[PDB]
Amino acid sequence: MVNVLKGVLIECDPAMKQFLLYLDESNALGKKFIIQDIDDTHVFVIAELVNVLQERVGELMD
Amino acid sequence: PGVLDRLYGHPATCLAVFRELPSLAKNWVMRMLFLKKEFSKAQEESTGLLSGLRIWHTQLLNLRIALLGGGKAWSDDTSQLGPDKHVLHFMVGSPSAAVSQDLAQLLSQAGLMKSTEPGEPPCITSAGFQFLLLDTPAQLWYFMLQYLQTAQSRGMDLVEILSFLFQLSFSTLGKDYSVEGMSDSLLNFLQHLREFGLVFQRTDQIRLWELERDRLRFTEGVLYNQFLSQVDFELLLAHARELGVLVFENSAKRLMVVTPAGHSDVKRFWKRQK
Amino acid sequence: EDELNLLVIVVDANPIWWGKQTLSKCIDAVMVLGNSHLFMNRSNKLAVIASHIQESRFLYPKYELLTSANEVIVEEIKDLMTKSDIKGQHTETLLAGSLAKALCYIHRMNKEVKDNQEMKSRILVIKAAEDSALQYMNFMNVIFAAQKQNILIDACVLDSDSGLLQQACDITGGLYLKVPQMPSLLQYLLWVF
Repeated sequence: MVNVLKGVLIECDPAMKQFLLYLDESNALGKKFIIQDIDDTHVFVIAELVNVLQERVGELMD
Repeated sequence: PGVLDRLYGHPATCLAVFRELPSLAKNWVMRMLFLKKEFSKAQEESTGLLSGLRIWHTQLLNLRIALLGGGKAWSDDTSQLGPDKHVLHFMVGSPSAAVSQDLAQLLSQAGLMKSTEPGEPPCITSAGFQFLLLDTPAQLWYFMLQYLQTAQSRGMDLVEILSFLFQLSFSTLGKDYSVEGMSDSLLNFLQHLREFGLVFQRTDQIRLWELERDRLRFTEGVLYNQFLSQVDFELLLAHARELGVLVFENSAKRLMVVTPAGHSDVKRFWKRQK
Repeated sequence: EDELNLLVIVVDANPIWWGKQTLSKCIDAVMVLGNSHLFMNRSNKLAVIASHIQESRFLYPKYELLTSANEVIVEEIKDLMTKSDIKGQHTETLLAGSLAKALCYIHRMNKEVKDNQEMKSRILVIKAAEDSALQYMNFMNVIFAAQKQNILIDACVLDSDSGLLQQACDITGGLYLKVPQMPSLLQYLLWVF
């Protein structure tokens, strides 16, 4: 089962903010690169480099 | 009078018994201090002997004058003993003892100037690795050594003392780290150095804990694992992450799991052997 | 330092010291204490008296004098050691006599000082011995004189039971301490009073 590995960052956000990131992912310019996938409602596989952006954008956004 | 040797003897016995491993000696040594002491002490085991050595000079503070001179006489013996002996605990003991002899003003500046012990304090002072505890006794020794010289007219030691200058790099480090304790020790060295030789030398805050919390926000740096060949290899590789305590998440119906970066390598090794 | 201060130390010589086992150390400690006391202020003076079994005697009479004080004390005590009044041959000591001597000295020093300003004095007793009924009138006479004089009599009982001394401190408004651990003598002298 050690078939495949992928370095990624695991984000453990709340059931409120997660969809916000998704929204960040789409309807965005130079984006949609951001989320690898939604593993759980709470957790997402995302970014790497994008994490700095996702966090900052969330901050700036309401 | 006969009682005197007996009573104090019992505490000599107690210190002797739990002499080796820890730091039992300090309290008992003090009691022992009051009641050729140095010559006789020398035979006894080093640790504890040094402890007694340390506190006795401190304890001195007419007949007292006689005592100091007597101590001065065998300052060399302790000094010979100090070197040669030279853990952090031991190291603390050797400088603490040296420091104590220094305040007494019994030690000969010459002799001290050319001795390994002075090199050793700045050596530990230089190295980043030494702990805060070693640092404070090392620092104190230096301060006391300089304190001892109330002249510098005739004090070769106030040359080697200059070895403080070497410390600045160490202070730069220490500063880089948030080690306030170390820095304070440095300042004491500087201030003391200047002192000896000065003549010769020319609500509202509620938003501030919230602004601190704005600098912390979570995610983890991570490996994901997928496309696992059969369930036994998820469960082995998963249980071997869970005992390593670096599972961030798991879902057995996905055959998918997550490890933070610090145990990527123990997983990469277990994936290769079994 | 403005006020001249005389501290008289009465040392109980009794052979009870034998029980102590040691006199030599006791003297060394007392000397250290005196040196500190004299060093604290220019105006401090010290007088030392020995209350022996047979009689009271003056060991010594400023800090500059300390070297003199040390020699005078060592020599004086050695003379005292004599066999008579040996061990508990005589349980008591002549404290009344010692106190009388102390008050006389304090008075004389005071008169000279009277020419000048006021003097403050206190008496310290290092007590090894036991009190006796015969002693009551004489001791109390001296004690009461001190109280009237407003001279505190402090007492450090290394051992034995001198009730009169305990009473003496109470009347005098002085301090009385029965020392547990006699080897801690130096600490008591410095700390206690």
